[PDB]
Amino acid sequence: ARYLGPKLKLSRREGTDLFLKSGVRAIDTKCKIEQAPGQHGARKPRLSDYGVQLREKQKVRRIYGVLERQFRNYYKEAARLKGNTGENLLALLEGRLDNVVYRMGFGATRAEARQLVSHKAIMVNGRVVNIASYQVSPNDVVSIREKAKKQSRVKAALELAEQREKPTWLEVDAGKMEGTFKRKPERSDLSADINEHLIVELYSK
Amino acid sequence: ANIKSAKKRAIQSEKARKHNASRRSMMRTFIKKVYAAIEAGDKAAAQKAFNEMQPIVDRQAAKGLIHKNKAARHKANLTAQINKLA
Amino acid sequence: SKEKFERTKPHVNVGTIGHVDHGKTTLTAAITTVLAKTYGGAARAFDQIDNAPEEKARGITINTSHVEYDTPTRHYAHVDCPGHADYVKNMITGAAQMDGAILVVAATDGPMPQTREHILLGRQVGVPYIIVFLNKCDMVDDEELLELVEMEVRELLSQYDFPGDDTPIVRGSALKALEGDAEWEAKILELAGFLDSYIPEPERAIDKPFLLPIEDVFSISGRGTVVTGRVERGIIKVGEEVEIVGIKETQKSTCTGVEMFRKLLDEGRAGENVGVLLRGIKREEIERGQVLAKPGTIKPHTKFESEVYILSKDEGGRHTPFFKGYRPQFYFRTTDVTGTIELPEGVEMVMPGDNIKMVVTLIHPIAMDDGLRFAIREGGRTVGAGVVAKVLS
Amino acid sequence: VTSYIGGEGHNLQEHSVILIRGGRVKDLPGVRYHTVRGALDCSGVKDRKQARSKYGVKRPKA
Amino acid sequence: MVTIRLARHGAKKRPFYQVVVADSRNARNGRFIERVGFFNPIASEKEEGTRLDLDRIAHWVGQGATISDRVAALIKEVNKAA
RNA sequence: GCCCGGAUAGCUCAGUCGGUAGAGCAGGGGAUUGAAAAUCCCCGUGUCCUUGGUUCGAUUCCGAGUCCGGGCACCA
RNA sequence: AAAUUGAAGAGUUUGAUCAUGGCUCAGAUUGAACGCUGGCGGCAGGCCUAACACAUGCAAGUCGAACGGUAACAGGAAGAAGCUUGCUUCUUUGCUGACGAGUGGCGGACGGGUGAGUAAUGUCUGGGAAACUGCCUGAUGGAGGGGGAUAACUACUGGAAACGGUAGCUAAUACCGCAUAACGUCGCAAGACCAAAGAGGGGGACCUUCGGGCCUCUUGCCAUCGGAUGUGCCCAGAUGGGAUUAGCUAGUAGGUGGGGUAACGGCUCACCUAGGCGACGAUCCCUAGCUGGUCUGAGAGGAUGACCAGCCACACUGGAACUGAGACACGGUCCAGACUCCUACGGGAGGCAGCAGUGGGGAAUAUUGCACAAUGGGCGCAAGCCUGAUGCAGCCAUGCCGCGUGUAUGAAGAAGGCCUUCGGGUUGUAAAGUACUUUCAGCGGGGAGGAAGGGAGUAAAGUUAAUACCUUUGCUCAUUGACGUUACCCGCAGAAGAAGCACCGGCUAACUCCGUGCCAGCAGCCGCGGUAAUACGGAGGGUGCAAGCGUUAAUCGGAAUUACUGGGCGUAAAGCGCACGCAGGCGGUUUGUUAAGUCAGAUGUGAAAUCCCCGGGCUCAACCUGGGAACUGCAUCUGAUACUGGCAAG
Repeated sequence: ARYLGPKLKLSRREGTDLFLKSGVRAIDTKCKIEQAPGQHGARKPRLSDYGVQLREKQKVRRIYGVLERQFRNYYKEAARLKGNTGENLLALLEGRLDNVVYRMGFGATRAEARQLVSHKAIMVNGRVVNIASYQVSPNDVVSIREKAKKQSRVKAALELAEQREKPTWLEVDAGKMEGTFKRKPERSDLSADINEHLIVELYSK
Repeated sequence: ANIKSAKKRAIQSEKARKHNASRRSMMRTFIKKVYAAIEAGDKAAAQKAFNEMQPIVDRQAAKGLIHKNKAARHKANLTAQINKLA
Repeated sequence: SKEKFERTKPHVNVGTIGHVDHGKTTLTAAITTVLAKTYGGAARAFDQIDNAPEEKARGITINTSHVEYDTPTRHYAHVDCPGHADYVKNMITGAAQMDGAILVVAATDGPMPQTREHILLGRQVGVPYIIVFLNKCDMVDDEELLELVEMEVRELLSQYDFPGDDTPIVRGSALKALEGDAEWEAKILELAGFLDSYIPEPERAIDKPFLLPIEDVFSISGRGTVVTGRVERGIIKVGEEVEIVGIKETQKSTCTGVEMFRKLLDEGRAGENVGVLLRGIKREEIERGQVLAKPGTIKPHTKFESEVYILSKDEGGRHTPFFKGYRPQFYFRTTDVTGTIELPEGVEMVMPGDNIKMVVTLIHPIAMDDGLRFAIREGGRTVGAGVVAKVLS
Repeated sequence: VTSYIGGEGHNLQEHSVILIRGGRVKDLPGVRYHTVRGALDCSGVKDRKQARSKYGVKRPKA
Repeated sequence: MVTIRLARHGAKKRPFYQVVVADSRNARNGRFIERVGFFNPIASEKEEGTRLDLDRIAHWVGQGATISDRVAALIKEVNKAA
C-alpha cells in the first residue's frame, strides 16, 4: 500500500520534509508551513513513554516510506543477525532500492521514485526490478529503462540531483541516467528515526 | 477407508488359512510315537525317535502351519525331556 | 450418479386448475394414462393407471411439479396446485410460470370458488391459454341435461373474456379414463390434441441472461444442496459459475450439476424447470426466497419504480379510488411479496379504470430488473396489473 | 450469562437467537459479555457512522 | 534390505530431493537413517544445491544395499570418490 | 413456498369480538437540588396490530403483512 | 564455519504523604472466530468442534517368460461357400499374436489419515543380554523316485438376492511322503536325521514318436551357514490428578520343575518356603499418545506438540481367529451389538478417523479437482501394469511476505465543509491547471527449466554351443511435461481496474465544536455523561493501520502475584501456646585412609528432519536449501584425593 492522497499533510505533523512534494506555492499564499495539520493544529501534541515510541515509529516509516509489516519484517531480520538489533535494523533501512533511487535523483520526491521502481523504470545489474525492497549490492549500477528515459518528471528530477550532495555510499550521473551504489550504507552519515532504549521496552510488558 | 480396486488377495488369504489349519494338528500329534521311546529309558532310541520326528518338525515351521522360527522351540522343549537320559 | 434427460422436441410448463374434489389430480393422471395407450401404442395395463411410491413421497402437489410426460409434438412438465380457498398463493404465482392450464370442474358439486378464481389468472398475472375438461359426466341421470351443464362452462369462460365455444371443452369422467373404461378412455385424449396446439408452442428466452426463480430446494445426503424451479431466462451447463441473489446476501458458487425431473440434464433451458447442484454450500443457509443467475446480471432490491393500471369495477376492480399509502401484495415469478406504494407529484388518489406511475417499497428484497411483470392485490380482490420500469436503491 | 447491548437500537427479543462476544463491565454485577449486533436474529445498531466493522452495522446507515 | 533413494522436498513447481538411506517399509518423504546427498533437479547458479556420497554408497552395497535409478544415474556425474 | 393464533395508556380493568374506547393504578415533569432520591405541586400515555377491504355501522369482522409461538410440507 | 544484547513501567486507596499489597493495564503470539471492507503476485495455510454418521465417486496390486483354459479381439493356417468372384462370405483350427474367466507366486499388514488408548520400558535420555525378519545381499550344498487331489473347463440345476446346489475331467512354480543335501539338523556320544519346483530361450551336431529329446544358455527353486535396513526383549532414570485416594498381592515375593516362548520370565500350570509392596504414596479411581519441537517471556517458569519431521496407539461397537516377515487389523476373514439398507420375509448387505465430496455438530472451513510429465512404493524373468501413492492448477483474504491502487509540477489556494479573533485560517497543491509512464491487472506476442531413466535401430564386447540364446554398452534416432499462452520475458494503450477499517479522558497516537443533557450509553481501572463534553453520539479535523481493518476469546508476559533466578512473618496476609524428641536433614575437632560423585580425563550418545549460526539460491521478501555452529547433561570407565560420599580410630 502507498499514499494516493495529498502528500504534504504529513511533513507538517512530523517536523520534517519527508522529501516529498518538494515544489512550492506562489507568493506563500496560505502556505500552511510551521503549523500541524487541521483547524486544531496549533494545539500541542501530548506524550507518554509509549506515545513517544509510536510517534518516532511513524517518523521512521515516513522517512524511508515503508509499511509497518515491512518494518516488523526488517526488525526480525535485525534480531536474527548477531550484535544488537537496533544498529542491525539501521543498516537494513538505508540500502533499499526505492531510497537509493531517490538519493540518485531519479525521483524528485519519494513517490516519484517508488513509482519508478515498481514501474520497471529502474533496472539494476542491467536486469529489471519491479519491487521497492530490492537490496542494491556494492559497486553495482542502477540504470534507467528506455521507456522511462522519456519521462519528463524523471528528466527534471535528475537535474535536481546535480550540485546536490548525495550520501557518501553512492554517486549518480544525470548524463548517463545511471548511478553507482559505490559501497555499503554507513550509520555515520544517516541513522533511522527511533530511540534505541524504547525498542526493548515492549517485551517487558 | 471402505474399498480397494481388487479383492482377490483377501480370498488368497482364506485359501491359505484352510490348508494351514488342516495339517498344523497333523505334524504335532505324531509325537505320541516319539513318547514311547522316551518311556523305554534309552537315550539313543529316544533320539532316533526325535530324528523320525525332525521330517515333520522342520516342515511345520517352513510352511504356514504355525509360521515363524517355531521348529527351534519344539525341538528344545522335547529335548529338555530326552536329555535327562544318557 | 444418475441417468440423463435428453432435450428432444419442444418443452412446456403447464398445470391443473379448478377446485378440490373436482378431479384436480385425477385429470392430469388420466390424460397421461390414455396417452400411453393411444400415442405410445400400449394395451390397457395395470401399471398404466397406478404410480410409484417414490414420486408420491415428494410430489405432495403443494411444493413440487410432480408430473412429467410426453406427447407426439412436445414433452411437458406439469405443476399441481391447491384447489381450496384456504391456500391459493401457489396457483397465482404458478400462473406467471406456466404457458397454459388444464381447467377441471365436477358436475357432482357443480362450480366451486377455485374454478372461478383460477380462470381469471391468465388475464390478471399469467397467460390466457386455458383448455377445459368437464369431469364426472357419468353421474348425471339425463344426457340432455349434461348438455345444458356444459353450457355453464361456456358462460364461465365468457365471464372472464375467454371465448365460450372456441375454447376446447371436452366431456369426460377422468377416474373412468384413468382405470380403463372403454367409453371414458375414449373421451379424454382429445385434450392432449388441443394441448399440442392451443399453447400453440413454447418459446424460450435462452438467449437472455440466466434467471432461475427458485420454486423449491432439496438436501441430497452426502452431496448437499440442489436449487430448482422453472427457468424464466437463460441457460446453465455443468461446471458454470453461478450467483444466488434475492432475500439474502449475494454469494457465488459453482454449478457442479444440472438436472431436470430427477435426471441429469445435458442443457438447462428457459421456459422449463431445471435444478442446479452447488459446491461448498450447506443446507443450513439456503431458502426458496432466492433466485439463481449468471454472476452480475441481476441484483437484489426492495425498492423499484413501475407503471401500474388500476382496474375498473367492470373488470372486477375497485369502485373506490386507490389512495396513496396502500400495502398491496405483488406477484413476481414463483414468489409473492408485499410493498407499500406511492403515487406521482400531487396525486393522493388514482381512480378505478386509470393508469398511474408508482414507487413501491417492499417489506423484503427479491431479485428484480426492468420488464418484470406483476399484478397487485389489496386483500379481498386483485385490483391492478403492471410492470417494473426500473429498480431503485 | 448477562450480556451487555451497546448503543441505542434493539432488534433482539425475548426469543432472538444471537451471538455474544466477551464484554468486560464489572461496573454492572455478573456482566462478562457483550451481544454482537448484526448477527443471527439481531440486526445492527442505530445512528452509527464511526463504526462499520463493529455492531454489524455495515458501510454507514442511519 | 536397505536402499539409496530419492526422498522429496522443495515447493510447488520448484522441487528438491535429499538422497537418503532408507527402507521400503518406510515412507518416501519420511523415515531415513542417513542423508548421503542432495539433488536440486531445477536450480541454476546454486553451487551448494548438489552432493552425492560415493564412499557411503560403496559401504551400503557391500552390506547388500541397492541404488535406486536416480541415484545410479547421479553417481556417474558426481565424482567416483566423495 | 404456503397456512393459523397472539398486538386496551409504563401497568391494570371495563367495553353486542360491529354501533364515535371509558375509567382506574403506578410513573414522569417542575420545584427543592449543581443533578438525583424522597417530598411537595402540576401532567401525559392508548402502535385500542400496520395497512387495503366488507357494511347502514369495524374496536372487536375478511384479505395483506411484522415480530413471536404453532400448523401444512421436500430430498437432484 | 562464530557469537550476546536479555531483566523496566503505567491507571487506581486519602484532606494530604510514605511503605506494603490486590485490581486493572501497555507487549508478543493462534491451523481462531465475529463483523466490515478488499486488487495484484509469490510461497504457505484452511476442524483448532462429533473417534459423529456418511449418499456418490475415487485411493497397491500384478505376471501368459509358473499352470490348466480359450470368453474377447485380431491374425495366420486350411477347408468350404457367394458373381462382393482371384475378391469375397461363412466355417474350421489354441495353430499364432493374445486374453475374459480359473488355478498359481509376493506385497497388499505397504503408502495415506486420526488422536479415541496409553501418564506408558509407548515416548524422552542413556545403556544392558537370553531374541527375531519381508527382502536385498555375502557364501556353501542339493535337485533321486513314486503316489495323489481339483477349480477353471464340461454337462445339469434352485433362490428376489446373499448364497449357491448337483455330478464329471484333469495341470502346475498347485498337493504329499520317502529319498536326497552344505559351513546343515538333533543327540553329552553312538547314530539317526532335515527341502523343494519347476519354467523359459535358442543352434551347428545327435536321437526322433517329428510332439519332444539331447545340448547349452537364460530364468527360476530348495536347503543351509554369513551380512544388513527393519523389528522385539531387558535395564536405568524420567513421565498430569485425587491422601477429604489407605491398603494392595500368593499366576505374589523367593525358589524348583514341566509346560510355553522368536527369545526371556510363575509368560503359564503346579509344587515348596513365606515372602513382597505402601501411607516420603502400595492401592484405588480420574485425566492424557509421546517427542524433535511450537507459542510466550531475561530466562527460570508457564503454556504447548501444531504447520514439518522421529516414534506409539487407533479407525461405528463387541467377541475371535487367521493371511503373512509382521496385524483380534482402516483398505481383510467368521460371529455377535446397534443403526441403516436391499429383500420373494427365508435371507443377505455396510462402517471416509484414505482422497475428493457431504450432512451434522459448532463461533467456524477447499474441487464427487487434474495428470504420466517427474519422486517413491507393489507385482513384473523383460517390455510392461498398478497408485486420490506422487506431482500439480482450483476455491478461499486461512497464513506470511512482497507489490500496486498512479506520479514530477502546480493557486488570486478561491466554492463548500470545518474551525474562527470573523481578518480569515484550514482541509490542501488537495481541486482546477500544467507535465509524465504503465508496473501490476487486461489483452496480445515470445517462451526457459523442472528430463533423469525409459524405447528402438545398429555395431562391438561379454556371456557362450565354434554357433545361438542371453545381456550391457558404444553409436544412430525412435520417444517423453499434468501443472501450461508454463516459469520468466517482450509488445500496447491508458490512470486507466484497485481504500476501507479502527481510534482521539488518562494509561494511548489524535482537539474543537454541537446535540441528546446522569440520557444514549461510555472505560479494563480510576471513572465520564445531570443543555456551549477531545470520556456519550455525531460533525469536521486529527491520529493509527492498510487489502487488509477493528473487536472478541484463547495462551504467554508485566507478576517477585508462592521469590533458585526473585518476597514478607514484632507489626504489611504472617513464627507452631510451650516443652520433649523419632523420621529425614545437619554435624565440632583430631589421626589414618579412600574417591564413583565433584574435579581433571576419556569413551559411548542425543542423527536426519527439526533447532541455531554462517553461507547459497528462486529478481527481493515471504519462500527454498547447503555448510558450519548447538546438544552444559546422560551411561560407563580411568587419574587426583581438597571436598560431598566411603572405611577405621582417637
